[PDB]
Amino acid sequence: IELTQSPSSLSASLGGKVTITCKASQDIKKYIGWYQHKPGKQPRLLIHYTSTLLPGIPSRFRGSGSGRDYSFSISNLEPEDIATYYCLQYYNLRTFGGGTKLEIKRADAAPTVSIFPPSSEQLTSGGASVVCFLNNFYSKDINVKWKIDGSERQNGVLNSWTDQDSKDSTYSMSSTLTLTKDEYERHNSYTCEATHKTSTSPIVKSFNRNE
Amino acid sequence: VQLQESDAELVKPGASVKISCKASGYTFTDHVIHWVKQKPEQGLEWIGYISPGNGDIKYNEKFKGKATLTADKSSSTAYMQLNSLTSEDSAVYLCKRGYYVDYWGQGTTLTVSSAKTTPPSVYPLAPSMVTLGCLVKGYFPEPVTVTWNSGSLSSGVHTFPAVLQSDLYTLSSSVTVPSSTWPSETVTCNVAHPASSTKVDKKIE
Ligand SMILES: CCCC[C@H](NC(=O)CCC(=O)O)P(=O)(O)Oc1ccccc1
Ligand SMILES: [Zn+2]
Ligand SMILES: [Zn+2]
Ligand SMILES: [Zn+2]
Repeated sequence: IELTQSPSSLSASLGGKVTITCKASQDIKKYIGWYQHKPGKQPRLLIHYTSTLLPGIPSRFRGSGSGRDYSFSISNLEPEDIATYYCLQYYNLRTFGGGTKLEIKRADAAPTVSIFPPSSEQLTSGGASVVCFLNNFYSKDINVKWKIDGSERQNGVLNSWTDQDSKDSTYSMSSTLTLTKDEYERHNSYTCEATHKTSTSPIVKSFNRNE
Repeated sequence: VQLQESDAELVKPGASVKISCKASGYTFTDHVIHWVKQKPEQGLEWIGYISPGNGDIKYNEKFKGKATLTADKSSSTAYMQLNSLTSEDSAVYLCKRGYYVDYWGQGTTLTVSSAKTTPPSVYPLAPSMVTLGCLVKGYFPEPVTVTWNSGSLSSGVHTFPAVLQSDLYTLSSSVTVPSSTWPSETVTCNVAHPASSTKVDKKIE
């Protein structure tokens, strides 16, 4: 038994609705369940036997279906509902769906940028990394332009976003530029530029070495 | 009710591994233990289950011959053996107690690679409200866990998903405290890399 889940990922408004579908390969006779998987926590059962809600789970979570075709809904979205959701047939053995990674929209938020020099411990090595955190922003989309002495540096960068904040709907993002200790010392000015929808001109953070 | 899963593992291609799932807190033979395959990125995949007592084992057809489930009633511990390891078997493995609170194990990150273990080099990242950081650079394999002030700072913390570049992992973590508290008071990040048995603290000065 195969289970086909759609959508793979979704972005829905705060106080809005979402519908996830699962399509079994055979009649699974309403023996389907729906789980909520929050990062580094419980896969938490929400709904079993298609529609039966597990205890304490709000009225706004619902489940439907029969045969091979099943649905799950959540209306009146709250930030706390940021999770990847799975269906699970337990009619004959067990099979999960592919998951639906859910995001909940929010009011656009400008990032707090912070540039950090290489540590004197890192300069014991032949490498020197400049780090830049662009914290608690919404609209996941963001360009981090590095500038060394006013010139754009594209190679040698490492970006990573956090998963969406479960409490306040923002993302955080970390960009690390690594250079050799000697290439780092050939320059002065280090800039972490941030292109986001909330500003028409980049939120920029710098430091000067020979200062 | 406890489901203490075994430690994080690194193993060469072609070899085998055994993951344990030590149950405690309830009667072992009252429930089955399922093993699930976790992601990366997305997706949980059911491998199979075992009955303590009964001995009945059910498998996913994909995992028959790949995985071997055992249970030891005398020690209340379910095992999974995984064989002829390839990199597709690199994943997090979760055991679960059959649910008819629902209890799962914590996870076991299995990595299948020819690479060796490198502990991370933890670098302090110093500059109303101030932001500090730690760069956990160049380690292998996953995972790493970062705390700040031994779990006392949390809400201003943002730890970043590791990114593999040139066969090594690097993640960073930032904490944002009021300027009022640093440097007058100490801020230290604690980074653990289980696969190299290192616990490293770095005071941000
Ligand atoms: C979804 C509700 C049924 C859960 C199952 N419980 C039963 O089937 C008990 C009898 C019942 O009333 O149908 P279980 O937790 O074993 O499945 C798994 C296996 C792997 C991962 C997650 C759940
Ligand atoms: Zn140069
Ligand atoms: Zn019980
Ligand atoms: Zn049986």
